[PDB]
Amino acid sequence: SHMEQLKCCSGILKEMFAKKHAAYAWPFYKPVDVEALGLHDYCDIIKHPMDMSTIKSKLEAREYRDAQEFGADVRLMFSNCYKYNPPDHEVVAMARKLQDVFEMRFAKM
Ligand SMILES: Cc1[nH]c(-c2cc(NS(C)(=O)=O)ccc2Oc2ccccc2)c2c1C(=O)CCC2
Repeated sequence: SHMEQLKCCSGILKEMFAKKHAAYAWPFYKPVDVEALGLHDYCDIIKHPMDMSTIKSKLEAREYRDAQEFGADVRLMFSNCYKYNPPDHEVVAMARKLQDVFEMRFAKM
């Protein structure tokens, strides 16, 4: 059942948004604000920006064919972060902590 699969995907995303993970998850809640952050090269380096709010909208709208399409967007959000930033960046360590939460829940769904 794909209704079942996406209920699980919604629960995973809702947990990623929960207070327990907020110390490291907050930079991923919304699209990267390139203008406010002065990252004028970001839209040239990152061809497909992704964030948790965009993913939530797609889940609500039922735009993912399966859990695999949901997973690929979550992993695109993390890969954009690892691609754009130096490996020692504070945001990369935050992306890794959030990805630890996602990979465990997603594998056990
Ligand atoms: C280069 C970069 N900076 C930000 C960032 C986004 C916001 N708020 S926002 C969502 O844009 O509304 C605020 C501050 C930010 O910088 C940080 C965040 C934490 C630690 C150090 C710098 C992100 C980012 C990414 O690569 C992806 C994830 C978010």
